[PDB]
This record gives sequence, structure tokens and C-alpha cells, in this order.
Amino acid sequence: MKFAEHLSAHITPEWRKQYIQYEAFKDMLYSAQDQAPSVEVTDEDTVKRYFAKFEEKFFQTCEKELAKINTFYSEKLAEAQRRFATLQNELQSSLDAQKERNIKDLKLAFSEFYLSLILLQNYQNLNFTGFRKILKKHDKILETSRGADWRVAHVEVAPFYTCKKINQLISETEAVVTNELEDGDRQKAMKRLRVPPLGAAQPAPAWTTFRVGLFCGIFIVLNITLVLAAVFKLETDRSIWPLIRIYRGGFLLIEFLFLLGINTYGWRQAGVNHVLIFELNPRSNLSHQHLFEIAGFLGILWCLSLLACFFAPISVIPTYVYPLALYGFMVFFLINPTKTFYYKSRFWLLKLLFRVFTAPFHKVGFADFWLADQLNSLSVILMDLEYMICFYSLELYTYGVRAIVQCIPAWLRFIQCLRRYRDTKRAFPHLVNAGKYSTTFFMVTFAALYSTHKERGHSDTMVFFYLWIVFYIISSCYTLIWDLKMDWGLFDKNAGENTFLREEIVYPQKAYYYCAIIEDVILRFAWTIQISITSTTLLPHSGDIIATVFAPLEVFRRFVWNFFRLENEHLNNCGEFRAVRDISVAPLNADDQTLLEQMMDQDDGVRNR
Amino acid sequence: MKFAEHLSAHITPEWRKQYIQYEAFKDMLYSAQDQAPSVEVTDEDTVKRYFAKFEEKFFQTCEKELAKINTFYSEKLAEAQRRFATLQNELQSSLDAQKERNIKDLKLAFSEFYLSLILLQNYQNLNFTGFRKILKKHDKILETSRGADWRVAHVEVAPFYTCKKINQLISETEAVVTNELEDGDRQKAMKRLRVPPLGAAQPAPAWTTFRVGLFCGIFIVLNITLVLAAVFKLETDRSIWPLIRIYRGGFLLIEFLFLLGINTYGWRQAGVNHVLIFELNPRSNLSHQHLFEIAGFLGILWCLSLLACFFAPISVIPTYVYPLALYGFMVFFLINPTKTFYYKSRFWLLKLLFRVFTAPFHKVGFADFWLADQLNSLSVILMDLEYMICFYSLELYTYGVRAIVQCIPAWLRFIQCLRRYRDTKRAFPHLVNAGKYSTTFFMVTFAALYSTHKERGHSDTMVFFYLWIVFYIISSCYTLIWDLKMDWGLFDKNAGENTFLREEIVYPQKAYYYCAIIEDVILRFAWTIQISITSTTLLPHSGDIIATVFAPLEVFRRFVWNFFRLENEHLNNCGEFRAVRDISVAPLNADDQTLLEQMMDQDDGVRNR
Amino acid sequence: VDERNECGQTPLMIAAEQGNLEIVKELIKNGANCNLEDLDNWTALISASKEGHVHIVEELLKCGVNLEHRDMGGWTALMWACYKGRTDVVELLLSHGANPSVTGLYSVYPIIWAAGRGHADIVHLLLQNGAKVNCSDKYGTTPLVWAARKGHLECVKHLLAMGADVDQEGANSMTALIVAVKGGYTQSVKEILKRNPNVNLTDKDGNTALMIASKEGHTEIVQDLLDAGTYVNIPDRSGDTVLIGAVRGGHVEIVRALLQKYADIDIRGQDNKTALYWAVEKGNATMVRDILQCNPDTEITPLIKATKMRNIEVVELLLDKGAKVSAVDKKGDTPLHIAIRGRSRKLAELLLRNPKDGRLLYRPNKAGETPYNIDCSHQKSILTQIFGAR
Amino acid sequence: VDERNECGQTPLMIAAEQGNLEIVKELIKNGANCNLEDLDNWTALISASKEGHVHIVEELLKCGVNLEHRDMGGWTALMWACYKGRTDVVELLLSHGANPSVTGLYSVYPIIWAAGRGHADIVHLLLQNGAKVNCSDKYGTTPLVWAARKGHLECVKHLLAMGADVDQEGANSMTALIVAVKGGYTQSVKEILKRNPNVNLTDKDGNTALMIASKEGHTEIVQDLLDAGTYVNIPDRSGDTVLIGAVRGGHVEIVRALLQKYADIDIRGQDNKTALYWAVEKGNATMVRDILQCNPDTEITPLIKATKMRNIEVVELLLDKGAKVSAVDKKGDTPLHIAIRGRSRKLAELLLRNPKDGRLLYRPNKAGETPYNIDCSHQKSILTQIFGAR
Repeated sequence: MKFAEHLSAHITPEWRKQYIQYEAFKDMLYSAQDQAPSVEVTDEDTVKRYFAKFEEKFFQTCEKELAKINTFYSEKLAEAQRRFATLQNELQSSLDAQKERNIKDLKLAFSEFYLSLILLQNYQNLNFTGFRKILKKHDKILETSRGADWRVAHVEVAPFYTCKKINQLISETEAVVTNELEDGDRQKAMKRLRVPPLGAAQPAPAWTTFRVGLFCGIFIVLNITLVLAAVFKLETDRSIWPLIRIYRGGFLLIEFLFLLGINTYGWRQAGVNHVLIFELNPRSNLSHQHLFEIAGFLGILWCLSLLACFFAPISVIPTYVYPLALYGFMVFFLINPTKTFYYKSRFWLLKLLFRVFTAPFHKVGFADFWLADQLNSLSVILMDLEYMICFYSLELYTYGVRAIVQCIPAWLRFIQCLRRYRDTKRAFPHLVNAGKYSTTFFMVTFAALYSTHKERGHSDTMVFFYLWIVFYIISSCYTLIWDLKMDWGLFDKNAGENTFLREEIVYPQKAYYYCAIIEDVILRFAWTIQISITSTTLLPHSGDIIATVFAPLEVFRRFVWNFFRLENEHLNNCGEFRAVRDISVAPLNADDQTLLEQMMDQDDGVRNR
Repeated sequence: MKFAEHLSAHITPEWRKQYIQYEAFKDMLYSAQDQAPSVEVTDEDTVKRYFAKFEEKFFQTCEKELAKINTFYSEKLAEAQRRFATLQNELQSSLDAQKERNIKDLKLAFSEFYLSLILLQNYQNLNFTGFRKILKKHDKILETSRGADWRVAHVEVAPFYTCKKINQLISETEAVVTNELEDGDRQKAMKRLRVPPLGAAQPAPAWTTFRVGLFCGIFIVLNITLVLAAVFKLETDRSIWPLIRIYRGGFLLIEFLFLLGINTYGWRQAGVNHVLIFELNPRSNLSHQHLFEIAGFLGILWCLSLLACFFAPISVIPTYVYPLALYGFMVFFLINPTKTFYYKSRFWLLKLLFRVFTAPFHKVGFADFWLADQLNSLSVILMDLEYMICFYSLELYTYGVRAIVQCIPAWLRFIQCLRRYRDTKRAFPHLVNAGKYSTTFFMVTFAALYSTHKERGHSDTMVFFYLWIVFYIISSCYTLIWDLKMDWGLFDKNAGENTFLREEIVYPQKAYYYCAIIEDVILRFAWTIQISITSTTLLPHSGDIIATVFAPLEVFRRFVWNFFRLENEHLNNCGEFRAVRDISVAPLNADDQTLLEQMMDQDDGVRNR
Repeated sequence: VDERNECGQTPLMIAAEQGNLEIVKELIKNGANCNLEDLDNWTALISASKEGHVHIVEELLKCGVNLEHRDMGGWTALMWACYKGRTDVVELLLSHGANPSVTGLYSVYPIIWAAGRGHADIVHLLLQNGAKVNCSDKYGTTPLVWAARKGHLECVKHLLAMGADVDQEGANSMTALIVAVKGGYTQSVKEILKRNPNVNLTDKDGNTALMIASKEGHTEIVQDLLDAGTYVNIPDRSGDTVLIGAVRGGHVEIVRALLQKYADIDIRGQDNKTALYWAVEKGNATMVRDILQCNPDTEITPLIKATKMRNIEVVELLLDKGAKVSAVDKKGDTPLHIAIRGRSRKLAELLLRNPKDGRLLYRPNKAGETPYNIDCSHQKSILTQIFGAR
Repeated sequence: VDERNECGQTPLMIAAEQGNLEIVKELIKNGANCNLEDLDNWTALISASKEGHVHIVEELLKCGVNLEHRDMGGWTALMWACYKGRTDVVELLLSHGANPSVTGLYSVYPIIWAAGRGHADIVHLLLQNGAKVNCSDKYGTTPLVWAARKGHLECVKHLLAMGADVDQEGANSMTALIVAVKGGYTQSVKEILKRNPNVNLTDKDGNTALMIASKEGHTEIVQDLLDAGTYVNIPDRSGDTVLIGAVRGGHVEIVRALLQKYADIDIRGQDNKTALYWAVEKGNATMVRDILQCNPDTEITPLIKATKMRNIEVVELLLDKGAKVSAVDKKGDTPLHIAIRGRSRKLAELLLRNPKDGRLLYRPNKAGETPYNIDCSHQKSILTQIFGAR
């Protein structure tokens, strides 16, 4: 029904159940048009009785929808006035206590109340528009002016159209917040109220939370079992290394899903409209509980497979079957053809993976960017899958295959950037980004050549070491600056009070931003050294331990990056993915000063010239 | 504020936040009275200005409360009309589908809607009563008729007092259910609608459910660990029997709490107003999630102690410390002086235990009955606690001590029944019940004498066996008949269609009742044989195994008994604990036929004689 | 100065009926408190207002007395004067300032009693003194519903002159229009309809104004509601249409009026029943002709019931439409068997006008019962009827 | 017969502004199509209704013309006729059947324009033809608020004759009473108050009617609001009370009017400020006397400002109530130093009537400051005369 571009994400399904059935009315009109007997075949009486039959049903339906809208609007208006009274009482109680954090929570409550008022204004406007279009179509199709007369007689005098208390409540809320929650300042108060929490007024389904608890408990006890089994049951005269890489890939996947659930929670509460940026379906999206539940389920499977590897559950089944069973079940749960077990999200993810891997052919949305960059962060999973294939194919680095596997994610985003260069034709945010994902290629290639030529012992080995170190520092500095400037939006010249930040800050505290800056610096350097070390056969002592301990750190950096990049996308629209910068919830315009300067003198001026 | 006796349990705290602040108004009036300067000390002007100061604040407060009531009533009226329209649409859709279980759920939804309408009628009546009393007290205290004039000017013309759409909605709901959900029948429809689900419109706190999931997961994994450890790690040349009795007591306690949570869920959904019968606080009671969480927590502790007994976690700490630590923590969590960890329920339970154990001194409420009978069911926990004391005192049946421990719960309820005989002075439900709990004494005593005299080998051993068997059959039959007739209310002569049941049935299906009858028969016989076997030293082969396998069955029987006894208490008030039989939610009376037969002829008759 | 005969009744009440100027002056000379109440919280003022002479009411009004007194039931002097209809005394009380806005203990106001009893002049006086018009009874019954219940034209006219609401619903889910229609008061219905009521509102049973008017048979009310714009084919829970109700009740005029304004005919009633089905079942020739002239479908069935009825004019009218013979009943019985065993000679020559109808019996065999054996069993051959018919 | 004048404008509309009888007669003699509209959606009727002669309006009334025509801005002939005030022409348009309920593209109705412009006669004519009275603008401004904004007594009287609601809130959270008070139209305020308004409502800034009337200085409006039953001590957003505002403004009559009705004085304003504090700061004798005569608290300090002001009558007023001297300023400066250097000889013997005051410096020693150093430097010390006297 095309509610809006930003309000659509904040609208609860129970809100959508109370709008006019535009599609149903149009289908009814088209059914009346399609089944109409003709004057040529049937006489006028038969046609007239058919149209009377249709009009009676049509107007009964219109009366029912109008009554529904009136009743729901009355309920929501009463709720809004009651909540405004309660909030004023709380604010006055706080002021009386102080004169003779709760204040931040109270500003948040005012933001949610403002969002409710905007949604009710939307409720008035779109329902009136729907009635007007439906009755205009009725007039066009049946050639009778009964639609317009009925609209004038009933719709235009209905309470939802005429009651203008919502505008007054909006103005009073703005005045209250401006003059009482902050000092005299309207820009700051409107800036705070214009970004309400995206989380609409529905709790968890009350069974997803229970399953999250179930899987968290099983996961905690299984981890304790893993720790005890590893401490006591230790192998002898065998290499546990082939198992640790496989379960490392599994662990990074599970941890990424958990941290992505935390990211969804952070975006939803802070106000970042990730639904619009990701271009998700505004109806039936996933909160953080669902992601936590999926992460817990895969963690249970991973822990069970690892315990089966440590113990000997089934004598006939060998040890290497358990990783096979684990990843077979994971991939089947990813490519399940049926409609069960998160079919919507699973199919969305499959479509997104198809568009990411065949990058230049598909137009680059925001989701393709986000998931290609997540692949840039999670390349260790791809490498461990490659190692699993190698270890299960050759037995139980053919020719630079590992280097290609490392460079696959960087190549995907490199070619996406070039495709966006072809499409948009702007060299600033695209070719620079491509240069970044090519410096990653240079890093990997020179590390591999250094590893190969260290065996030769030729004097060119030091030249390749110098090339590796210079490209290491270049890629680290390049990615760090690009992150903190274009991907995060920090270090802006416009901010005066936020110091080394930008004008608009969504998250409640600033120390988050600073600690994120430091961790992002040290962890980008660690990520680059991890790529270099894992791409080189320098020494197996630190190798396979540096990567193992630094990969979860890399996923940590990536989810922090997720927070701040989505915040930048909401605020400063750093990517040209949508042709509207302003997503923040704002009401319609008000020009009461235009009635002033009129009503008193010779207005005139109605003529064009 | 004394809302009602039955509606109080159905009232959500958000409903209570919107009533008139009767206590606040009375405190304000008393503060005005207490601080009034006297005419003797101060002149008339000082007194007049003080009363003006008081009256202005009083009337501002009254205006705010009146506006609050108007707004909340408007919201709830709109909600009621919208829900009625939605329910009619669903019913017509179902009828159209059928002509060309959801019906039971739809009757349940109509029951909840009817409950909402009754609550809103209560909202009108009690708020008007509160205003009338507050303003009458104002008139009495300050000797000015401004209260009555203000009431006439504002209160009596307010929408909440004058809008009589709620009565019309009640009548239309009754008509709709009578003529459409059932065949033409008003008694059946009113019987169904008059017992709405007690569960008010609030979900779980969304963290209790998560903790229930956490503890359930930990408990499942710990039980799997217990099973594997017992199967593989088996003791040799030792008696595991001292541990099994202790952990049997713990297990019965945990299982009882879990099943009691299920009982609370069943009562709450089916419509049994257990809050009033138990005389719990209508505000801040416990749903089933809290009981599940407590049961899970104690299960985690019990499993951890049992695993510590199987394994050897700490070398210095011996095995027998773990049961000590477990029960020390349980009892401390029961007698925690602080306000944390369920302080309200913990203190209520402590008070109830104090009143139960010192039975004849305290008046017998319903809670004393219920918990004494639960002790009759859970005497195995008391016996295992006694065995723990014996096993930790003598080392690592002195003189009939075990028999006394078995007879303690039966004695508690025997003396409660005699106390109620003294109080109420009715011999039918009291002395018969006392005879029952004395036949239990006879069973235990003759079983113990049989055990003692079997060692002697005297011919009196067979006489004591005959006494034991006759008292076994007498007690089993006596308790069975008493249960199924007075404690459950089944086998009534009034029921014609429910066959071997009574007129009023709360639970949705009848097969529940029948299967409960059969299980109650076989399990009362099993309970009696368990008491007899555990009270006798006949043979250790079946002993300590018969009791172990039959105790959870006994708790099963007791929670089934809980369901049906609370249902009987709600419906037929079989115990004289409250002086009102009718708890079922019903509206005020309507006599529109009284206006008829008037308004048309010479009414007269206003004189007394 | 009063003598108690254990009745607790003041001399004023007993002497009010036989009021004489000289004895009243003698009694008022013997000064006694007029404001004294009675054993049942009554007052001699109530007796004076009930039937007392104008002079005694005027004299009791004089001097300080409790004019606004409440009786046992809370009915003031004005309430009893309005209920027990008397334009005078009411006039004096209203002109003296008696409160019209007083509320009875039964939550019934004086205007409601005046309207229900039908005292139009008292209603006019109360309205002119500012008595609240849009008030409600304890069930929400406005005075308009009470006045229109018995069709008091003058009371309804006077109350609607002020502008009383009509959409407001009274007791038992009733509006002014519905209760006026129930009593069959045509001019009251016109008066209510003149102020744009919401005609489509439902009563307690769910029956609208048109359905009740049609079932009762008030042709004028039905036509007025139709002119008002009533939604014709709203179905009752019984599955019946207002046209079905009109045709079943035996109301030719209402059927024609419901057909004049385009109403559906092919509606599916209860247990596979249509308006034509009910008309042919009752066999009313005019109703069947009127329904058929408006082009319904004969399939939704009248064929077997019409054959069983065997009325000749129904058969001719239904055959003129062109209903195919081989339609059979739900039990499998062909209508041809019952049509033939009745020995309808008049239909014989009429059944020789169509090819399929001319073939008639030899065409269908559904249940397997061969009719040729039965025909040959009859001594008088049916084939002679076909031979001689043409 | 068509002439392209490069403007798309017929000569009739161009000549309408300079309307003359001779040109109208000449144009009507040469029969031309009068029904022609304008390229800019105008009409000769629009210009006739703006200021044209009644003769041309009546002539355009003859023959088929679009009487209810919408212009470029959606303003009909009636809207332009009501806006630009002209009782006649409006008379003819209303009598001929022009719709008064037409709605402009600005959601502003003709009654709103007539009331805001103040043309009371056009408002009366519009009401007499059935124009809706309680209508609203697109911001919620009823015509009552528009009329009372400029305080048009006749417009407000005419619109309240119908019964327009007063509690309805107009644009920017304003009612009729609040805007009338802002405009200082006393008789308009009385007219509004005659119909029982809700006086206690707040404006956009939170100021009530009494607060605005007191700050502006309208004594009569203040007294009328007080008689209406205004809640006196509703606090301002700054925390000041209406009495505090009145005494600060310098309005003795408003202070007396607020004290006549029993209003609190010990109310606590912003940062330890009361009515007496502001009165003694400004030193108005009548204001201080009026506040003190009604027994306020002099404990909360007035001593420092009383000493600093040094006005003798303020001292005589404040000392009789019995304010305790041992209060000292929070700034650390003892009032005794300035009292001595200020040549307070007249107050000296007045300050020897109480024991504690007579003790003066011997009782308190808090900051260690001994004013005896300044006294020794002075050739003529005040306290030495008293010490040598007794």
C-alpha cells in the first residue's frame, strides 16, 4: 500500500490490520467491472440490478472500514493523551525531586511518544487518501457520482479526518522537551526526538526467548564439558591441528552470528533504521532473539561434534565423520527447500549470496556491500573450508590456491566497487575503495612470494621482504583511514563539541567511539599481520596459533564496524544506495504564520501575475 | 481500595494505576485538617487563606484524576468496540467457511472479551463511588458544599459516568454467543462466559522465560551427564543406598515444584481463581514461569551435588559434604532474611509453614489445608531428611521414630480437622476427615507391629497381618471415596449429560476426568502400599526400590488432585473457607421490564402501605 | 393541633378532596406547620398537585414552604404532576421556578415520564423551560425512543422540534426508527425519517427497520424506508432476505415495492431456498409472475415442488421461462413420474411444443427404473394421448 | 466574433474594475457570450462580487453562469465577497442560493474570513443562512478564536448567539478567552466569560489567562477572571506566582485585587523569592504594606535588602512584624557597617526599643569582623552617645 519509506519500518502489523483494505476494494471494483452484463445482450433492468447489488455491498464495506478507522483512531488518541499526561507527571516529579540514567530514559520515552504521534498522523492521512482514491475509482468505473457524495457526507465529517488534536500534541511535545528536558534549544530537541528507537511496540514471541535460554544453557554446560575433556583427555603422538582449523571455521561462524544479533539489538534500540538500509521486508523481520537462537543452535551442534571427536561415542563411526556431519547439517539448514526453519531469512540469504558471488552482473545494493565486507572479515571460514577439502581429499597449497582463497572476498568487493563505478560514474568513493581491495591482493602476493623465495635463499628474498613490509604498512594505514573517515564518518570538520567525531551522534555515550577507534587501529594492524602470516609458510610455531587467536578479534572488529557504519549510513548517507538522505522521523510542515499577515489586510495575489 | 472479591484477581496493575487515588485524597484532607490554624489563636483571614490554599490544590487534583478516568475509559471503550467487531468478523468468516479447535478458542476469546467489559463496568462504578465519598468527606471536613456542587457540575456529566455503551456491549456479547456459538440456550452461554481465564493481559517479564530456558537446558545436559556417569562410572564394594535416599528427597521436592508450576498454569488458563481461594495478594503474584525457574534452579543444584558425589572434584572435600552443601543452600534460600530472591513468596511460605506445623493454635485457612495435604503427599522428603540426620549423626528406627515421622503430616491435618470441628461445629466434613487421617495412623502402627513381631515368630504375627490388610483396604477405599466425592466433587447425582461427573465442568475435555479417576485409584493403592512397605523392615530387596519408584507417582497423583480440588473449590465451594459461593465473573443486574408495565398506566405504589 | 388516628395522615390531605374556601380559611387561621411531612415522606403539596383546586395550590405556594421536596421514591411535586398528567399546576410550578432538571431515584427524568405517558403539552412546557433533551434513562433510552415506542405523534414532533438525536440507541439495542416501525406508526416513521436517521442500524434480534416492517406487513412504512435508502438485501441470521420475508408473509404490495427498487432475487436462503422457491411453494400467482418477470434463474428447485403442487397456471408460467425438464430431485426421483401419474390432461398438449420436451419420457434414465414397463402395465396406453394431442 | 487580445481576457472582466453604467449598457447592447470564463480561472462574477456594482451582479445572475465556480486559489465569488467586506452583493448572493459551506484550498471558510476581518454584518448574514458555526480551520482554529483575537465585540456576540464552543483549542494551543486577554479587550473577555469558559487552560507558553492579564496590566480583566473562579496560584514556568508578577510589574490595583480574594503569599518562587522580597526590592510603600498586612513570613533574608534600601518607611513597616536581626548576608558583608556609614541617626534611637537589637554587636561574633575599628576612625560615633547616656 506504500505507506512510506521510513515510517514503514516502525509500523507494527496490528497497525496494518487497521488500515483501509485498498487492495480488497480495488479487487472488488475490478470483479464488478469484469462480470457486468452488457446492454447489447441484456436489457437495462438486469444491468441496473447487478450494479445495485454491487453498490450495496461496496457501501456496506466502506461503512465498516470507516467505523474501524474511527474506533482505532479514538483508542490511539486516548492512549496518546494519557501517555502525555503520565510523562508530564514524571517530568514534574523529577524536577521537584531535583530542586528540593532516568533523564536519558525520559528523553527516550519522549522520542517514542513522538514516534507514536507521527504514526497516528500517518494513520489519518493515508486512510483519507485511500478513501479518496477508492471512491474516485468507483465514480470512474460505474460512472455515478455516489462515491463523491458519500465521501462528503460521511468521510469528510468523520472524527479521524476532523480531529486535529494530534498536531497539537506534537507541538506540545516539542515545546515540553525543548523548554524542560534541555535548555532553550529547538534544534537539539528536534534532533533527539527525530530518531526514535526502531523497535516497535512488540515483545519477543515468548518462545524465541525460551529457546534462546535453552540453547544458552546447553552451550554453557557443553563448553564446560569441552574444557574439562581437553584438560584431562589429551591426545598423544598425534596432530590435533587438522581438527582445530575445521572447528575454528565453525567457531567463527557461530561467534559472527552471535555478534550480529548484538548488532541488530544495538541498531534497533539506538534508532538506526537498518530495515530500510538493508532493504529488508518491513513486515516479518528478525529481532536479535532469533539470531541469538540460531547462533546457539549451531553452537550446540559444533560442541556436540567436538565432544564426539574427543570421546568415542560410536565405535564403527570414525572421528572424521563428525565434522562432515556437522557441516552437512549446517549447509542443509542453509539450503533447506521446505518452508520450515526460518525460510524467509534463509531464502533472502541465499539470494544475497548468489548476488555477491556473481558480483559484477548484479546491481550492487547495500546488502551486497555489507555481506561482501563480512566475507572480507570472515575469509578464515573460507580458508578452513578449503583446508577441510584438502585434508579430506588428498589424505585422511597446490599452486597458490590458498592465496586465491584469501583474495576471493577482496576480489568480490573490488569488482563490486568497479561495477558501481560503471553505474554511478563517480571516481571518489569507488576507485579509491577498489585500490584498497587491490592493496590486499598485493599484500597476499608479496607474502607468498617471500615465503617461496625464502626457501631459495636468493638475494631477492630481502627485496620481497621490503615490498611486503611497505605494502603491509600501506594497506594497514589505507584501510584504517578509509574506515575512520568514509566508513565511520568520524573525524569530521563540522563537529565542534564532540571533538574528534561528527555533528550527529546516535549512541548514548561518546567513550564508545574513542575505544572503538583504538581497538579498530590495533585490530586492523592485527588483521593485516594475520593475513600475511597465514598466507606464508614462515614458521609453524606461531602459525595456526596467531590466526586462531586473532580471528575472533577480527570478528569483534567487524561487528564494531557494523555498528558505526550503519550509524553513518543512517545519518550522513555515505553510500549512494538510496535517493533520500533524511530517514529520521519528522512530521508534516506547519505554516500558521501564513494565516497571520493575512486575515487582516488586502491579501489579493491569487492571480498568477 | 477494596475493588471486589473476585474481580480483584483479574485486575492488571496498569488498571490500578488509572483509578482515583482514594488514599492520597484522604491523606490530603487529613493533612488539611491537622494543620488548620484555629480561630482562637489566629484571625479569620488566616484560616480562610489556608482553606483557599487547600481547596485550590484539592480541586486541581480532582480535575486531573477526572481527566485521567475520562481518557482511560475512552481508550478502553474504543478497544472493546474494535475487539467486538473483530470477533464478529471472525465468527462470520467461520460460519461462511463451514456452510460453504478454533470454535473452542473463539468461545474462550468471547469469555475474555466479556471479562474486559465487566472490568470496564467496574471501572465506571468504583471511580464514581470514590469521587462521591471523597467529596462527601470534603464537605464534612471543611463544612462547605463546594464538593457536591463540583460533583454535580463535573463528575455527573463526565463521559465515564454517562456513557452506557458497556452495558449494551455486554448484552450484545451475551446475545451473540447464545444465538451463534451455541444453539438457543442462555444458561449454557452464560455458564461458559462467566468463568473467564484468570490470566490477565500481561506476558512473562521476558527475563523469567529466558532463565527458565537457561535452567532447563543446563538441567537436560546435566541429566545426560548423570545417566552416562552412572552407566559407566559404577561403584564397587560399597553401598550407594545412603545417597539414593537423600537425593530422592531432593528429587521429589524439585518434581513437586515443577508439577505445581504446571498446576498454576492449568488453574490460570482454565479459569480457576486460585488467587482468591489461596488468599494470595491480588497484586504481585507468581505465574507458572517463576515456579518453573525455581524448580530448575534447585534441579541444577541437585544435579551438581550428585555429579560431585560421582566424580572427585575436590580431593580434600569428602563425598558427604555435597548433600550437606546442597541442603544448606536450599534451607538458606528458604530462610533468607534479605529482600532478594523471591522475598514475598518465601515469607508467605515461611508464615504458612509456621501456621501448618503449629496447627490447632492457628485458624485453618485454605492454604493450611492445601500445604498440610501436600505434606501428606511429600512425607518421603521428611523421611529422607530424618534418614540423613540418622546417617550423619550415628555414623559416617531408634524406637519407632520412623513411624512417628511418617505420621507427622497425617497428624497435622488430623488436628487441623479437629480444630475446624471446634470452630465451625459441623460433624460431616470434619470428623470423617479426621477418621481418615487416623486410619493412616492405624495402617502405620500395625505395619510396624507386624514387622517387629515377625522377628519374634509368635502366632500373633498373623493376627497383626490380618489387621494390617484390613486397615490397608479400609484406608485405601476410604481415601479413594473421600477424594472422588468430597475433594473432587465427581460422581454427582445432578449431572445428567456428563455421566459420572458433576454439572459444571471447567476443563475443556472430559477424558481428563476419567483417566484421572483410574490413575487416582491405582495410585492411592500404590501410595498405601508404599507407606506400609517403607514403614516395615520386611525385606530390603523390594524396599528402598518400591518407595523410590512410587514416590514420583505419588507426586503425580497429588498434582492431579490439585487440579481437581481447586476446580471443586471454585465451582461447588466444598470447604467453608469463604462466605461466598459465586466467584464466577458476572455483571450487575438489569430490569428493563420494570420500566415496562410502568410509563403507561397508574403506577402509584410509592407509599409504604 | 393534629389528631393521630394511627394513620399518620395530616388533615390537609384528607380535606384536599372536599376543599372549601371557608373551611380552608378556618384551618389556615388555626396556624399549623404546612411544611410537615407524612409517614411515607409524602407532603400535602403532592396531594394538592395531584387533583387539588388551583386556589389551594396557589395558597400553599404562598409563604415559605419546601417547594423542592423529595418523596420516598425521590419523586418531587413536578415529577408526580407530570406523570399524573395535568397541564395546570405544572404550569404554576414551572412559572414559579420548580426545578425541571431534578433526577429521580429510578434514574428516570420527568421528560421521560411525560413522553412515555404521552402528555404532549407537559412535554412542550418542559422543553420550553429548558429541560435537557438529549438525556438518557438508566439503560441509555433517550426520551425520543420512549415517545416513539407507542407512536405518540405529538410528543415525537415536539421533541424533534428541539433537535433530539435519532442515531442514539436506547435500551435493548433500539433506536427511535426501529421502535416506531415495530408499532406500525406510519406518520411517526415519516417524522423520524425527516431528520436523516441511520436506517441500517440493527435491533436486539439483528432485524433492521425494513425487515420488521416487511414481516409485520406495513406497506407504507416499507415504501417510506425504501425511499429513504434502506439497504434492501441485508440477510438475517435465519438466512432469509427481506424479499423472502415479504413473499412468505403474503404481501403482494411489499413484494412489488421491493422489486421496483432493484433488489436481488437469486439470493441463496436457508436450505437452498430462493424467493421464487417460496412463491411457488405458496403458489401465489401474482408473486410468482412478479418474480419471474424480473428474470431470475429457475435452477435455484422450484421444478419438483411445482410439479407436486400441479397448479396449472404455475406450470404454464414456469414453462414459458424455459426450464429444462430433466433436472430431477436430490433423492433421484424424476419429476416426469410424478407429473404423469397425476394424469394431467391439460399439460399433455402443452408438452408437445419442444423437441426434448416432446420426447419427454423416453430420454432420461437416471435411477434405472424403466418407465416403459409401468406404462405397458397400465391398460389404457399413454401413447394415444400423444397421438391425439397434436 | 472572437478577438485575441494576447491576454486571453474578455473585455467584460477588464472593464469590471472600472465598472460604469454606460459601458455595461454598451456591452449588453452588443450581444456577446457572457458565459465565457477566464484563462486564469476567474469569472466576471468574481470581479462583480469583489467591489462591482449590484447592478452588474444582478445582470450576471440572469442567464446560465457558474454561480458556484472555483477560482485559481479555490476562492468562490462568495468567499471573495465575504473577505473583502461588502454587506450588499453578499446579500444578493446569499439570497440567490449560493452555498455558504464552500471550503477553500487553505481549509479556511467564509465565516472564518468574515470573523477575522471583523465584518460583523457579513458574519450575521452568513449565520442567518445556515453556515456551520462550530467549524474549524486546518489548525483547529474555530471562528470564535479568530474573532476574539482582535476582540471584535460584535463578531463575538453574533457568533456566541448561536452557541459556538469556547473550550475548543485553536491554533498554537489558544482558546477564545486567552487570545481575548492577550489583546486586552475587556468587554470581549466579559462576553466570553458570560458563557462559562474553562478559565484554567494554559496557552502555548504555559501562561494562563490570569497570568497574562496580570503581567500586561489589565486590572479589569484580572478582576473579571478572578470573579470567574480562576485558580490564583498556578505557577509560571519561571516559578513566579501571579501575585509576584503583579507586584513586580508595579500594578498596585492588581495586587489589591489578588489579595481581596484569598491568595497565598508565602509561595516559593525562583531561587528563594517571594512577593514580599520583590516588593521590598522595589520599595513600593503601598505594595509592601498590603503584603505585610496579610501576615507573610519575614523570616525568609529581608534584613539585607531592607538595610541596603535604607528607605525609612520600609524599615518602619518591616521592623514591626519582628524579623530577627541575626541572619547576616550569604555574601559575608555585615549590614552594620553600611548602617553606620550611612548616617542612620534617626533610626538609631528607634533601634533601642528591643533587648536583642540593643545588644547589637556583643551577642554575635561569627566572622570576627569588629566594626569598632571604623567607629574609632569616625569623629562622631553613634553608639557612644547611647553608651555614655546609660
